[PDB]
Amino acid sequence: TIFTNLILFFILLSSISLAAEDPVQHTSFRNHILGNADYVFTSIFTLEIILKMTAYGRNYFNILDLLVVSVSLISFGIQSSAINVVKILRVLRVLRPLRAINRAKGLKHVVQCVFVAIRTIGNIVIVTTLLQFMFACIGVQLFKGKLYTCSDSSKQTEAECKGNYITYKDGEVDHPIIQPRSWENSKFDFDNVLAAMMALFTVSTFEGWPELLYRSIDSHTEDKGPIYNYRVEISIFFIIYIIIIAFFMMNIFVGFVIVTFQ
Amino acid sequence: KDMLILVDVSGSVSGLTLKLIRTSVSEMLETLSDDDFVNVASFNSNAQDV
Amino acid sequence: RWNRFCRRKCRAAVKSNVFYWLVIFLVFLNTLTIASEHYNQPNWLTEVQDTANKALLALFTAEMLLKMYSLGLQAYFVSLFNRFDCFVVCGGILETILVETKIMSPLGISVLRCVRLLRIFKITRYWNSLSNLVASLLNSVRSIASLLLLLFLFIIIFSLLGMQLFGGKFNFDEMQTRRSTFDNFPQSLLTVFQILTGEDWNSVMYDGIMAYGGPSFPGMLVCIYFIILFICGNYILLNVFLAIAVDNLA
Amino acid sequence: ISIVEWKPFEIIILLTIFANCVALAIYIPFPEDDSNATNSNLERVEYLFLIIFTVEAFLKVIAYGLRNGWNLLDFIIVVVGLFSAILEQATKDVKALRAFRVLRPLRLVSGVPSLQVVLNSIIKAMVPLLHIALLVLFVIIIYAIIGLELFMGKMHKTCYNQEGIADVPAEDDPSPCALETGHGRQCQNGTVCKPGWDGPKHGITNFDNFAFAMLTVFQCITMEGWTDVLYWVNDAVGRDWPWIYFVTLIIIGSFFVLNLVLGVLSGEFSKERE
Amino acid sequence: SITFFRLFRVMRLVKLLSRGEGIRTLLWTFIKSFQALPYVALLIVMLFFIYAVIGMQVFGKIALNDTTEINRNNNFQTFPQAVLLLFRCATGEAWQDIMLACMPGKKCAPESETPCGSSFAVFYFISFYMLCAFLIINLFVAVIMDNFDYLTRDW
Amino acid sequence: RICYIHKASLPRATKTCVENTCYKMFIRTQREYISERGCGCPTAMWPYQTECCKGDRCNK
Ligand SMILES: CC(C)CCC[C@@H](C)[C@H]1CC[C@H]2[C@@H]3CC=C4C[C@@H](O)CC[C@]4(C)[C@H]3CC[C@]12C
Ligand SMILES: CC(C)CCC[C@@H](C)[C@H]1CC[C@H]2[C@@H]3CC=C4C[C@@H](O)CC[C@]4(C)[C@H]3CC[C@]12C
Ligand SMILES: *[C@@H]1O[C@H](CO)[C@@H](O)[C@H](O)[C@H]1NC(C)=O
Ligand SMILES: [Ca+2]
Ligand SMILES: [Ca+2]
Repeated sequence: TIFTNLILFFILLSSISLAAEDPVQHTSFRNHILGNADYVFTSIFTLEIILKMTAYGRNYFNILDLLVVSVSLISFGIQSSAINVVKILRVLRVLRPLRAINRAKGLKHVVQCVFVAIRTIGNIVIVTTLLQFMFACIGVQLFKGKLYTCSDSSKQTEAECKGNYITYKDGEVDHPIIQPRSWENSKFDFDNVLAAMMALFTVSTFEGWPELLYRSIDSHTEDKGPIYNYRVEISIFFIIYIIIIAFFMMNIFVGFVIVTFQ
Repeated sequence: KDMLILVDVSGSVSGLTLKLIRTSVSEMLETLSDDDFVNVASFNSNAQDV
Repeated sequence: RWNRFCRRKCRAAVKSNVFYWLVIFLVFLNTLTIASEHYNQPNWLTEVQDTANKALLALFTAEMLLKMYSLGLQAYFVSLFNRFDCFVVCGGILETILVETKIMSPLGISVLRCVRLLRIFKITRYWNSLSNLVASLLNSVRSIASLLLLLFLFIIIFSLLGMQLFGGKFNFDEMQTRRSTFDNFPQSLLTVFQILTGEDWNSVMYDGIMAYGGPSFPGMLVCIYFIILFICGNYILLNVFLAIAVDNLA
Repeated sequence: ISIVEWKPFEIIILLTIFANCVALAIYIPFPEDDSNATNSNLERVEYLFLIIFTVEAFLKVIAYGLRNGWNLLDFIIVVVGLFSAILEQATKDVKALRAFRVLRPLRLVSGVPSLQVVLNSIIKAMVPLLHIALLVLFVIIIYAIIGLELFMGKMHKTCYNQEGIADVPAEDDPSPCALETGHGRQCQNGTVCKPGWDGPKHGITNFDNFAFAMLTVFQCITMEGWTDVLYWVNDAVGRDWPWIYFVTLIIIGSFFVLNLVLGVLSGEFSKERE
Repeated sequence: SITFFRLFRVMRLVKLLSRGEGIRTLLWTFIKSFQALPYVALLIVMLFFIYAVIGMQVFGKIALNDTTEINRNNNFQTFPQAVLLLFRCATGEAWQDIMLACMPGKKCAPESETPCGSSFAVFYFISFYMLCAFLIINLFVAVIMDNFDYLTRDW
Repeated sequence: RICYIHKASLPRATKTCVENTCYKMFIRTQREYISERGCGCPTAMWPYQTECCKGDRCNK
């Protein structure tokens, strides 16, 4: 297993080389020590294929090896349009660690276990995303364009919410400051199915959902401003969604995994 | 005119409502010339003059 | 007395493969029709997605009867999933009373018909565990309802106590009008539900402490309410939503 | 009189407690002693709703001789109710004694058999989760003490807009600073900053006593706002070693704690199923 | 120096914690179960590594503006800080806000030579959340079922 | 008459139009940077918002 060591060292050290780079800077010494670092690695990584290719004439992880070495083989050149293609193969250097998954036993075992878990829980995942689509469709016909608001609370129309208005710092009448008037939509709206698919995901993640609840509660009419506590019975939509998706279909996922592993 | 301003100083107007009440009354007394008479009262289950 | 052309083309035409596989196509058409809508729609889309509604509802209402006198009434009504489509079509032909004054708008019942898209799922691997899934979740429905009712009572009690402690006390001179209050019963219930799910549970605690005086010995003792609420609510949430899942799924 | 304790009395009393619950639901609180007519009628109704319970409790004692449990709870809520009514009528304390009206629905729920059974199951499942409640109590102590040693009062400075003391003028989020020779968030452009500041969040979140740091650790364990505390202890002490606290507390006290709870619960569920 | 050395007494406290048969049994069994499977942690480690590098190269060039959800503490401008940001998203603090702050059109650092940002934010911050949740749940269930024999024993 | 329409929001290339309403598609929070001007009054996907005008090059 000497050669396997001879690598499991080099590939991981190359990974840590590609990790401790300089994000914000394009010209530096860290990205020049590590800019010309990958010439010992790239040739020895390619030489492994050359030593092993002639022993055969193709299995699966060898394709990954070919791709991860061709990433360097191509990104060395390319030239021409140096605003793209190099900018995606720069990201595509995140496949060096995945080369170690084949040359280290047990890693294949755990990866295959996770993929068979995918195979077992695909049904629950599909059911959850179907219910996501369903609830998005119901919510579209419930909050379609009603979640608009103006910076000035005294205007309730996009035509009226224009020009400037006076804002007072910390509710002090003696410090007026002019602000413009802007018809701003909510951060997580319900205008179309896709937008609701993200709003409901953020609700199911239990992050920022009170703001959505207390913004949708104030919605009364399309293309109009909000009214304080216009409808409080609309909280039942969010309550039922949290109970059915954020609780039932997640704990069912966990219970499926637990009972399957048991 | 003969304005007489009644200010609700019950318990429920405590907080933001009192701040806007105390400002709005301050800005309607400024729409009065010297030909007009005005007084300010308040009720909290008992009428009085502030 | 003369069904020599009725029953032969009743059972052997609603279960004759193509009938199914085309009912699935029409279900996909309906879900496309209801899904393909947004805010500020074009005129043509508004016209077509309004015309096709009854154009599909009439066919599906006919399909009701075509499958009805094929399997009779007993075999039609025994199936639980048959009654789901029964209610869907009933609501579809019923919504033309409240269509007068919107209320339910184009009621999201046309969605709930995509449970009949699991017909395609029917032939998929381990669909005879999804039927078993709902089967168990409906067979143990009495215990499920008892657990849910106990959790709801816990929430109600901690909401009544919440509005008794912090009722009309989140009124400081600060400009904003924070809506995580304990003023009414709906608002107290929403606040308790928000604290129970963990989201911003430390932002209502600060309001409660600042309302009951401030950081001090007697003032900073009301955090016990929020701490007990969080601990007990999470524990009961686990004991309900994981016991139900584990028991029914096993 | 131990012959009217049959069904009619039981259902009647359950209806009374349910009506009391709905009465409490309507009651609605008002800021600083205000009240509408509904609150002036519910306080009248919650005198019949007290006389009914007093009459019920008067017959049982001279009929059954208080140790039944829920009977004891009913007795406590009843005696507190009479004491509250007497005090309210003789004083024209309200906060203290209107709280037992939430203990009242507990006595309600302890009338239905298949809710008492569910509660018994829940309490029986709670018993194994006591070692994993002791270890969660002996982590919010070990880390609270460590926080006491490391961040005792180090977060009390803030930018002050040098030109006068004024009042903490620095954005709409007063955040700690440093003295340059320190290692925190310098106010940089002018705005020299000095001590004498309540705290990061009105003084409720800080490592000062064994109480304000036995709550700051709890918040960082429930993972709801641990980054906000990490940043406050970061730009007040430096950015070199404040993470070995706030990540070793969540990979030891919020995952290896949520792991044991799930394991024990799953085990108990499996055992009960078998 | 001095601050480090004041700390040891909490270890005597944790020994006092260790006192008790049930605590010792539970904790020793769970630690031996965790050590029994070291190849399940090198999936979460790999995931954190890959997404830290990807986010560092794609979304991390923006200026550290204290008014947004990218500042001197929350940024992609170094590998440890990127790992901290991914950890914060994994615990689910403000991941939607960071996703919004990674939306395209943000002014980037003047030291780097408003076109900075990307629309990859939605896919990254959704896929990372889902995959991290799955891997953590897999680790939890693996360590639970390795000790299931002890968990259900009927003492 | 003239407002620049393009698919890639960065280059901001110019395209002809016929509608008498020039719009402005910006993000819901970072509104200073204008992603896409143009003609007509289209529908904004997420995360985006649209303001529509009365004349050509009214958006500014
Ligand atoms: C939540 C229930 C089930 C159990 C916990 C009881 C809680 C609600 C009790 C126990 C201790 C109590 C506090 C004890 C002392 C004071 C100081 C006083 O000046 C105002 C009331 C206040 C702040 C009390 C509020 C209510 C309180 C926090
Ligand atoms: C909710 C369950 C546990 C029953 C209710 C118990 C709690 C909420 C009740 C019972 C005793 C009550 C306390 C008794 C006396 C006073 C003194 C008064 O000056 C302030 C309120 C305070 C401090 C009360 C706060 C609320 C209290 C702690
Ligand atoms: C960046 O910071 C400057 C100075 O604090 C501020 O004026 C500007 O609005 C900020 N921009 C963004 C996009 O946060
Ligand atoms: Ca009033
Ligand atoms: Ca949160």
